[PDB]
Amino acid sequence: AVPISVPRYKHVEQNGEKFVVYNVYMAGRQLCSKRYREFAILHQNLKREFANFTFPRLPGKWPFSLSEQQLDARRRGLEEYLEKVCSIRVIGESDIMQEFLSES
Repeated sequence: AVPISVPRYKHVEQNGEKFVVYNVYMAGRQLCSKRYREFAILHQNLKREFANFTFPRLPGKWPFSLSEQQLDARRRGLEEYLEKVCSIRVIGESDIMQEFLSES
């Protein structure tokens, strides 16, 4: 397993919208800060590019607004997802993942 982690989530404000971002680290160094919907897009993109793999489930949506505890659970689930997919070299090194794990 590669040393990928998502040790923090944060409530942010930007362009007038309030939302949550998840801060992704590799070997203790921060790579990106991204909202859940960007992870959902990453998942779709990876599945289409790596069409012959069967990907693990991304943490899912809920029928209600998330509590703090659920934000923390979502964070943990996103970390578990990244631990799995990033530990596969062709996926971990893909242009898709390298773009995701960076700041514009």
